[PDB]
Formats: sequence, C-alpha cells, structure tokens
Amino acid sequence: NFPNNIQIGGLFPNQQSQEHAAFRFALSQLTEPPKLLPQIDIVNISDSFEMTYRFCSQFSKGVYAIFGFYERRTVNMLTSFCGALHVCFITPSFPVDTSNQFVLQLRPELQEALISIIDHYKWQTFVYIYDADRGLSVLQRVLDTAAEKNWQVTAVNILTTTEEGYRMLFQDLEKKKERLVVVDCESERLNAILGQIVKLEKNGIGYHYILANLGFMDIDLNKFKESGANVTGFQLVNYTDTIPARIMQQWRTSDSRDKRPKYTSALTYDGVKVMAEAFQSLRRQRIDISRRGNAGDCLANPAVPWGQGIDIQRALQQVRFEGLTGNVQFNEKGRRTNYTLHVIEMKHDGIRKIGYWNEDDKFVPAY
Amino acid sequence: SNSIQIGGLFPRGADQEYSAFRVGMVQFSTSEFRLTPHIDNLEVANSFAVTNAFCSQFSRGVYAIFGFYDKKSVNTITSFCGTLHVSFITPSFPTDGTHPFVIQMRPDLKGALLSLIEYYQWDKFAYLYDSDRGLSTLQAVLDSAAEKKWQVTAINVGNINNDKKDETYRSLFQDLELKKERRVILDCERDKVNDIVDQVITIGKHVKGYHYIIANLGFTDGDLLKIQFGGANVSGFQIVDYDDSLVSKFIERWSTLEEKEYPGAHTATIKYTSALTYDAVQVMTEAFRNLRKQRIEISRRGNAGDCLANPAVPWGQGVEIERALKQVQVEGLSGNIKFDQNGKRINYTINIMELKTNGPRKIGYWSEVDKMVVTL
Amino acid sequence: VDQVITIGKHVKGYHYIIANLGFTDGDLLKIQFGGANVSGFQIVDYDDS
Ligand SMILES: *[C@@H]1O[C@H](CO)[C@@H](O[C@@H]2O[C@H](CO)[C@@H](O[C@@H]3O[C@H](CO)[C@@H](O)[C@H](O)[C@@H]3O)[C@H](O)[C@H]2NC(C)=O)[C@H](O)[C@H]1NC(C)=O
Ligand SMILES: *[C@@H]1O[C@H](CO)[C@@H](O[C@@H]2O[C@H](CO)[C@@H](O)[C@H](O)[C@H]2NC(C)=O)[C@H](O)[C@H]1NC(C)=O
Ligand SMILES: *[C@@H]1O[C@H](CO)[C@@H](O[C@@H]2O[C@H](CO)[C@@H](O)[C@H](O)[C@H]2NC(C)=O)[C@H](O)[C@H]1NC(C)=O
Ligand SMILES: *[C@@H]1O[C@H](CO)[C@@H](O[C@@H]2O[C@H](CO)[C@@H](O)[C@H](O)[C@H]2NC(C)=O)[C@H](O)[C@H]1NC(C)=O
Ligand SMILES: *[C@@H]1O[C@H](CO)[C@@H](O[C@@H]2O[C@H](CO)[C@@H](O)[C@H](O)[C@H]2NC(C)=O)[C@H](O)[C@H]1NC(C)=O
Ligand SMILES: *[C@@H]1O[C@H](CO)[C@@H](O)[C@H](O)[C@H]1NC(C)=O
Repeated sequence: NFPNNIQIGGLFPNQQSQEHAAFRFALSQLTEPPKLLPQIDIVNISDSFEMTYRFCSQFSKGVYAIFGFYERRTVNMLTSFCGALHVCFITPSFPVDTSNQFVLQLRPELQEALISIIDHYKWQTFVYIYDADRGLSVLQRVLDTAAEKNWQVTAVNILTTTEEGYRMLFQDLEKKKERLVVVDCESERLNAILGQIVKLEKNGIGYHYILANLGFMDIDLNKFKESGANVTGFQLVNYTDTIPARIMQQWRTSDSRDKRPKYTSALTYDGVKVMAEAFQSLRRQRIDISRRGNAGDCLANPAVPWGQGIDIQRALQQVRFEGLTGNVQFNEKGRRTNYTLHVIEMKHDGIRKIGYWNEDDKFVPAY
Repeated sequence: SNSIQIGGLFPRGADQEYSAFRVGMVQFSTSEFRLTPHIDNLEVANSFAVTNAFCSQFSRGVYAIFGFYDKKSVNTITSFCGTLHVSFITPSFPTDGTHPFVIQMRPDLKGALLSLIEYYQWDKFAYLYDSDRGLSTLQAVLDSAAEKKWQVTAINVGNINNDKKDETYRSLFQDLELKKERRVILDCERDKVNDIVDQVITIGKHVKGYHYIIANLGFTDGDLLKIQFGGANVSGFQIVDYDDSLVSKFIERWSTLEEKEYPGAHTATIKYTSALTYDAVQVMTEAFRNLRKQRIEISRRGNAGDCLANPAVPWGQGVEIERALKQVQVEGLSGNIKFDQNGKRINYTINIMELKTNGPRKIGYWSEVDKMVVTL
Repeated sequence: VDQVITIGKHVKGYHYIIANLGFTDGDLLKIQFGGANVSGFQIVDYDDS
C-alpha cells in the first residue's frame, strides 16, 4: 500500500530534555503502520547555516517530514526551504506572523488573547517586556492597538536591557500606585526574569503582572510566596481533564513501572499524533508515497520540489483530534485553529480561574 | 594585467546604483591594478538567494564583496562574512552591533535625528515607521522618549498593499485627526516618502501648522518642489553636499552620461545610495592600493573552495584586507570618509535642511562630536 | 482649478462658482476634498432615462 516505515527528521536544540522524552513516549504508543521512524539531529536551532546543513542532509536522506524547533534567527530559512522544497516542518515553537502552508505550528497564537486580557482590565499605561527572539511582530501588534485605544505602552526588549536598565524602569514604575507589567517570553528566559523582578519589587503591593505564556502552571510560582503581586496568565493544558489525565496516567506508569509535563512537551506529544494521524489519513485515502534514499541533492536553481510533498501537507493540515492540548486543528495557513485558552490568576497563591478565551467569543469570565 | 577580483551583489532594481558603481570603476581605475567586478543581480530580501550569491562569489575567489542587504538577509551577510573573513562593503543600513568584516559606507542617522527633534523643541509627535525597512531608529527615539520627555505616537506605514494605498494613507492622517497631531516624522525609503507626501498634499495637510521631518539621508533625492508652497515646515538630512567642488565636478560629468548606457544617470541630483556606491569604489581601490604600498601580499594561492566546507577555516589574509579597508581615509561624494574598528563611518557630517519657497536650504550640520550646529 | 489647488486655496473658507453650463463636464474629483464650496450649473441631467 505505502512504505512500512515513514522516516521523520528532527531538529532538536538539546541532547536531552523533556521534549525529547515526550517525543519518544508518543512514538512508543503508536501501533498501526506506517511506523514513524525518527532520525534526529542535535543542532543549534539559532544558526541558519547549521540549520541549512541538517535540513538538506535530512532532505537528502529521504525523510517525509521534519519535526523540530526554530528561533527568530532561523524562521526565514525554514519557511524558505520548506516552501521551496515542499517538505513540512511540524514545530511547537513560537508562531510567526507570515510563514507558509508547509510549516505546521502546534503552538496556538497568543496575541489576540493577550489584547483581550488588557482590554478586560481596562489598562491604559503599562510596561511591555518581550523576547527579541520571537516577539518583534507581536509588539507592533501591541503598538497598533495602543494607537487605537490610546494606550501609553513602554517597550522593553529582554535581550538588550541590563540589570540597571531594569532597576531604573522599576524605579519609574513605583512612582505611581498601580504598576502594570506585561511579560511575553518563553519559559526558560521567563524564570530568569522572575527572580530579577521579585527582588526589585519589594512588598509587591500594587503590582499587576500578565505573563504572555501558555504554561502558567509551569512557572516557579514560589518566587511569589507572600508577594502582593497580582499575576495573570494562560494555561493550555488541564491535567485533570479526561483525555489529558488518561494520557498523564499512561506515561506516569510508563516511567514508574520502568515531573509535570511542560506545555512544549505537551505540544511535542500532540505533534507526534498529528504526524501519525496525517500518514494514516494517507493510507485510507490510498495515496502512494515513496522517496529517494539516493541522496536527491538539496540546493539547486530552481529548487525542485518533492512532488508528493503537497499530499503530506494537505493531510497534516486536515488533522482533527483531541490531544494533551485540547482540540488539535489547523487553518489553511498552517496555524492552530478552534482552540480554547484558559485564563488563570494568582495572589498569595491565589490559583483562581478567571475564565477562558477562544477565537469566536474572545474572553468570557467564569458596611 | 593586475586583476583583483571582487563581487558585486546588486538588488534586482538598483539601476542608478549600478550606474554609479560603473562610473566609480572608471574614475578610480589605474595602471597599478584593475578591480575586476563579478556582478550578481538578486532578490536581496531572499536569504536563500543571498547565500547562493555569496557562496557563488566566494567560490570564484573574490577578494571582497561590494553589495546590499535587507533587514531579512543582513544576518546571512554578517555571519558568512564574519565566519569566512570576507569583507563586505555596503551602502545599506549600518548593522545593529559590531559585526566584523563589514564596511558600512552609510553613516548613522539616529544621533542627528534625535538632535533635530530636540532642536525644534518637540515634546509630542507622530512617528511614521516602515516595518519593511526596520524599526532600529524608532527604537532609539522610543528609548530616549522618557529622558527627553516626549510623547510619541508610532504608526506602522509598512504593510500597505499598493491596491489601496491612497485610502490607507488618507485614513492614517484622518486618524491623526484625533489627537491633533501636526508634528510628524517620516523615516521611510524615498519612494514611500513621495507616496506619503502625495497624500498629505491631496488631504491638504501641507499647510502652515504642520511640520514634517524626513528621516533619511537624502532630503533632496526626491521631489520637494510639490510640497514647497503649502506653508508646512519640512526638514531633513543630506550627506551629499552639492556645494562641494568634488561633488559639483562629479555631477557635471554625471549629468552628461548617456541615459541608455547609464540608467538613472542623466540628472542633476543623485540618490545618496548611489553616491555611497561610487564612494565605495574609491575605498576599495585605496584599500587594495595601500596593501601594495605596504608589500602585504594578499593573492590567494589555492581555490577559496566551498562556502560550506567543513571545518570552516578562514583564509589568512582576510584580516589584512579588512584592516586595510577600515584604515582608508578619503574625501568623496558623501564627504570625509573614515571608519572605526567596526567599520562604521566616523568623523562624518550630516547637513540639516529645511524646505523654503526658494527651495531646500542648509540650516546647519550635525557632527559626531559637535552634535547639532546652526549655520551662519 | 489646478492652480487654486497648488496654491492651497481649495480649502474651507473659499467658495467658487463655475459659470458655465457643464458643471460636471470637467474633473471635479481633484478639488472635492479640500473643503472649499464649489457650485455650478448643469443642463444635461444624467438622471433622465
Ligand atoms: C548558535 O548559533 C548562533 C549563530 O546563529 C550563535 O549566535 C551568536 O551568538 C553569540 C553568542 O550569544 C552572539 O554574540 C554575543 O553578541 C552579544 C551582543 O552583540 C555580544 O555582546 C556578546 O559579546 C556575544 O558576542 C552573536 O551575536 C550571535 N550571532 C548572530 C548572527 O546573532 C550562537 O552563539 C550559537 N550558539 C552555540 C552554543 O553554538
Ligand atoms: C487581581 O487583580 C485584579 C486587578 O484589579 C483584580 O480584578 C478586579 O476585581 C475587582 C473586584 O471584583 C473588579 O471590580 C475588577 O473588575 C477587576 N479589575 C481589573 C482592573 O481587572 C482581582 O480582584 C485580583 N485578584 C485577587 C485575588 O485579589
Ligand atoms: C470546534 O472544535 C470542536 C472540537 O471541540 C468541534 O466540536 C466537535 O465537533 C464534532 C464533529 O461534529 C462533534 O462530534 C463533537 O460533539 C464536538 N465536540 C465538542 C466538544 O463541542 C467543532 O465542530 C469545531 N468547530 C469548527 C468551526 O471547526
Ligand atoms: C514651523 O517653524 C517655526 C520656526 O521653527 C515654528 O515656530 C515659529 O517660530 C517661533 C519659535 O517658537 C514661534 O513662536 C512661532 O509661533 C512659530 N511661527 C509660526 C508662525 O507658527 C513653528 O511652530 C513650526 N510649525 C510647527 C507646526 O511646528
Ligand atoms: C460655504 O457654504 C456654507 C453654506 O452655504 C456657507 O455658510 C455656512 O452656513 C451658515 C449660513 O450662513 C453660516 O452661518 C456658517 O458659518 C457657514 N458654515 C461654515 C462652517 O462656514 C459658508 O460661508 C460658505 N463658505 C464661503 C466662504 O462662502
Ligand atoms: C481544568 O478543569 C478543572 C476542572 O474542575 C478546572 O478546575 C480548571 O479551572 C480547568 N482548567 C484551568 C486551566 O483552569
């Protein structure tokens, strides 16, 4: 029918990580042919050169798809090599503003949700701390809205400001009674910024934080024990829900019979089932795939596309299922669609659920 | 017969710049040696295309590359050049950092702009920026806004599908018809500036009471005559001083060339990008001349190889070439040309301009060390 | 009209009466958004069947 093994390339920035373990777990669950046969390379995801080398090497070796991670410095090469060669890249990484159909973004976009939450608390003047690494398009979106609703935003790039730069602006903030801060960035850099913020903010009274992140619960929230700080964020995964819990139970036993999964690891988990589903849809559609092990060379002019790449791409895009991250679904541009984000709040370990956000209803709360 | 090969990476429409480059090759050529350019025309925003063209020129064994980059391809250029010790000489925007092996012909504009804004004593203003072109100078004024006590309204003018354009630009100004914005910084390519100027006029906002600052280095590159009589203040910056004999003597020549042989070159003015390109040919010529005056042999013995050879071991003479390029000090169309150790223009001058009923007039000048100086 | 526009006298506060019988024979679109009043006469009624 089809080949018995479907080789899948991988572009991972680390030799070991929770994502890796998520990836391997999801794969050992699968039972039906085709067998997804992973072939990954540890690579500096920030270097276009290394990235070009790996991509071409995997393309040459004959993989049917590439699963991996990219950074702001590599999105253009990937989008470009994916578009030119019709090989799909399935990634949990921070979603980009303009990419192509061939790139499949497991991570739901956050920017609309974030604007809702600001509009909710009727913020007017606030600090926006961001990741120069992913959020150059989001800021403009924030600056755009600011023009419309006449906000007074203060942009601060994480990569470029110093300890003293920070001291200084937290010195500006504490001149006024309520200090409003948005922090949009990835988890590892997030935690590093936390320790720097808490120490600067003292009693934490009058400080209100919105963390533009999908793993609110992944954060070390102990850094906020007896901080007056009002902290709001977003959780993508509920581990007590039926499907999620069943899944958590399954690999919890998997590792005991033999730690709480971060959202990127959850996305990695669901990214694998996306791929599994994609090809099993190709088997029942009975479309026949096959690729050259004969090192079909990568660079050329023009780029000669993989003739059946569009088949694998349509399949990946049409995937619909219930995974660790709720409803897994893509619009035609390659992005997560039909998803719900849960909004959470914390004060003196106040773990309350403000409500939820989705594309159709936006934000609905829940003498 | 002394052919030193170089590359030229030219954006697919940079006609005048290429004409300027070909002219400089003639002006500065000598019996000592002949720069022998190999030219690629490419989609400069396409990083794949840019890598292909760089690697193609590297394999040929060029001794340096003159060229252009985009905000999307700048990293390809700096990484590949920095890794392989291949010097890139460019009139493009200066890099945001101290990347080596990159000779940046174009002076920094942020200082002069910040200085000009203070000069007019502005505190509240609109900043029209073009995401296509970059946010770097917006950021500098956003950083400064607190200390300098400004209220900046930043509007992105950069994703306009030419389909509408007219409608968008009118909507933008009829929106600045909210916060009563009358002080406006442009910060766009000369074309986008022209488009916007055209719409300001159609909307009738080129009258007294509005003031525009064109934040590029070519105040008189575009058509100012059409916005000259409305009454609005219009200020800008100029790096090519047509009052200099060197420039005047150049334009005497340039205005004469056959337009068929030199597209873009049968004119009275010349885009500052083309002027920086002409200047680049002088710098490259001097650098390689000076390497001989010091009997530094830089001739490659074996093939440069593949830009994707592994390991990446840069050739020994790259550093010498870089240094020679960075040690060049000449006077050109863009004034005194000098570089620091990171290839950024130093000791340069930017003229400050206002538009008057009798045309653009120089009102002063901005220097690295003197900042803003009113002329009299 | 072309020169009034170039001079910036097609704004609010000016009013022009075009004294011919073909108000819409020429190009009015270009002086439409300045704010000036512009009035004229028309004998060909394009609303007639
Ligand atoms: C992975 O590859 C990327 C290249 O794509 C390397 O990025 C380069 O990273 C270095 C170290 O972080 C950056 O240098 C640092 O720059 C700062 C700011 O100028 C400077 O103050 C520091 O002294 C240091 O030089 C470098 O700028 C960056 N290059 C580019 C083009 O962005 C990365 O280092 C590689 N990492 C590993 C572990 O291999
Ligand atoms: C977290 O801080 C926010 C910030 O105000 C609080 O949310 C407000 O709740 C009050 C009281 O019901 C409402 O009147 C407002 O609608 C909310 N204001 C804003 C600006 O969002 C919230 O009460 C805080 N959480 C805790 C546990 O104290
Ligand atoms: C939005 O996504 C949800 C998934 O939760 C879809 O709702 C399911 O639709 C299926 C297919 O008809 C039904 O069998 C289920 O009962 C629905 N489940 C739930 C939980 O509501 C929904 O169809 C999607 N909407 C769009 C427009 O794609
Ligand atoms: C246009 O330029 C002038 C001169 O720089 C601006 O200021 C004029 O000169 C003095 C100095 O402040 C003011 O007292 C006058 O009121 C200004 N002249 C007039 C007639 O306005 C002037 O403000 C500028 N226009 C704008 C909108 O910035
Ligand atoms: C342009 O047209 C208007 C209406 O015919 C002129 O008069 C306006 O309407 C009333 C009637 O006299 C005046 O009280 C208003 O002051 C006018 N409106 C405005 C905003 O000016 C108006 O004078 C005409 N313009 C000229 C220069 O004749
Ligand atoms: C997950 O469901 C539990 C069900 O009781 C609910 O308490 C919680 O609010 C839900 N999720 C989030 C992210 O808050």
